[PDB]
Amino acid sequence: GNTVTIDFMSADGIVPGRTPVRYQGVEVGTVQDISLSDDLRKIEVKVSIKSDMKDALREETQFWLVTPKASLAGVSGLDALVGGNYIGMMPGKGKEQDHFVALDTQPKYRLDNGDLMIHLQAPDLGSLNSGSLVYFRKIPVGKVYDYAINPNKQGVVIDVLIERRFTDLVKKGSRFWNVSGVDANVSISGAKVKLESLAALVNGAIAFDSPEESKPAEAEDTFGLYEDLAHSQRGVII
Amino acid sequence: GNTVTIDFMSADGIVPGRTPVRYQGVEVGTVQDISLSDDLRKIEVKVSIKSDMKDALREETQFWLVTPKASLAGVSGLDALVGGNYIGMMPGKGKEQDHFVALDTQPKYRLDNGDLMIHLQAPDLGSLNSGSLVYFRKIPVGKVYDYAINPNKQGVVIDVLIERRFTDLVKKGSRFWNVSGVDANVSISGAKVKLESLAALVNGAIAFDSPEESKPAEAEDTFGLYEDLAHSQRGVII
Repeated sequence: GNTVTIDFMSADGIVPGRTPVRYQGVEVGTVQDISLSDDLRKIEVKVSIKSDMKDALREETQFWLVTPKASLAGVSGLDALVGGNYIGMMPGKGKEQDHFVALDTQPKYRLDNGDLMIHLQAPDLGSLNSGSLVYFRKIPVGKVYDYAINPNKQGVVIDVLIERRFTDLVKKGSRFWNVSGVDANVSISGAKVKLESLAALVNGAIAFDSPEESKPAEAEDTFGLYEDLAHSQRGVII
Repeated sequence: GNTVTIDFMSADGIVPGRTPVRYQGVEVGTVQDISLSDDLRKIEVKVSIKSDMKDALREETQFWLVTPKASLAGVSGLDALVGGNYIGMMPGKGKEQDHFVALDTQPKYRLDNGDLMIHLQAPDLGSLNSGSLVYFRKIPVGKVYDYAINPNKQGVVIDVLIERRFTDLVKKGSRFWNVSGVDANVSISGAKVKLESLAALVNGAIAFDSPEESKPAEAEDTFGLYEDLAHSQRGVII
């Protein structure tokens, strides 16, 4: 039980009843009070944090509000059936600190649990949301972690998170393609519309290939994200 | 704990149990009583507001009822799963005041959080609701704040709210277009119906472009809202 003041932009989904401070999915703190400061729409939020984290609480502790994913219940308007909000934290070396400014978005993935963190470069985001799923042989072996525009305004950098035991799958010569939405073709002498993937419709997905003989890729290696399976066919440009 | 009387038109969704006064998303007050005044269907609502806001409570304090967004659950009829109502406030210089007349709609966005507040001119509203989403490279970088008919009866002015870090994207030579609803084409020698955007179907959306070399637009600069991506193609009129 302590008093930690964090300044937010907008007070949406933050209740003094149940709004936890989930450090790595662990309920550490609990929001106690929400007060307002009139300058620049400043929102002073008082939070009671446990004792061992309070000794770990230092100046380079990044707070950010966490909002639920873009879901079918979020677009339908069922605000009582989606869930609730929380805030996340990442402490650093810093100094002793009580007054904190919250961050606008999620920080970069820094911890090393064995998982692989590679970047994909697409001309636009497509149907991919944060939390969309990554397939190999239609088996979920990871998920899209974040997305951000590169300093040139042309592209979008989408960085994914392959699971630890599946890092062997990713090679230097892998090609990643986009499988999201439904494509229905009306063809001559029969129009075969087959529905293969149901989870990719609502949220979006990325599949990938693993070549035979190549070194396993690592350490934020970039990849082009092709828009379709037919665009990711190997071959020789003529 | 105080007594503040506000006059409303219709008493829908206002319960003495839980109806807060959300100033900038902060639960400041709580509705205590709903009584009726017979002239012109006047509804006197007694509200208990906290002490510091009561010292901030002055004559130029605009009150308005807040109703949930036009959603799929709002059109389906699930009145128990959408949510609840509240009222919002904006205090001004004014004078000491107890008796307030509520406002019919949301006031104009006056505060400066760094966000950008620009106007769009469309011949009709289209599928856009208040709270529909604004995309750049299919990344949500803002939302539609309000919509209102301009003094000439021809057009609708839709003013949107670009986020603070994405203000660099908007230029003077930007073109905004409408991506809302589904368009399904049946074409010769194959009919490729591809479903790209799921969130735009229920609520509506506006995408935009950023040109290469132009000054960044600011300070409520107007823009034409094209109805489709093909209508917002650059080129030379012949």
